[PDB]
Amino acid sequence: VNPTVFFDIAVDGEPLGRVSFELFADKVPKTAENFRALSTGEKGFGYKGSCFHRIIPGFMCQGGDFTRHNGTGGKSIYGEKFEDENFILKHTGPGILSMANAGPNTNGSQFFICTAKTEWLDGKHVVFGKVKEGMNIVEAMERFGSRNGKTSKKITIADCGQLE
Repeated sequence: VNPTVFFDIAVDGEPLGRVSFELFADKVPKTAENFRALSTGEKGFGYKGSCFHRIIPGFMCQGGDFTRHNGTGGKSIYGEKFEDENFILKHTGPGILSMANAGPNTNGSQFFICTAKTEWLDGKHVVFGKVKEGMNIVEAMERFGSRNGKTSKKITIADCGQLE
């Protein structure tokens, strides 16, 4: 019942591979629906063509700023930043999908993929999904990050949508 979405990732325009995610709509339905909709584009805006702008090896890949492409933008499907739905799910290791924010109850469209266990984020970021296939593609993306998060090649979401 939980939706599955895919990203097709490119590096300086050259295809790299596909990552798929299970979205935990059973436990965080508003946050999963926001990500699902942005991935299909069905509201007229979303993740297709956006970049991963902040990559820190051993930590996480962050993306979803499809408005300003640098971490200062993005918007939810709700016409406003929305609340932290709950913190039932924890940051337990690589592959966790979690919302980036600007403090309590400021969720928009930016998200990150953990590449390690990041327990210090528990209770601060809403976990809402996990990598299902293609963790190796996230690992390949990680290698184009750096200590301060700057990417050495442009990492894009060349296509995205809903699977199954």
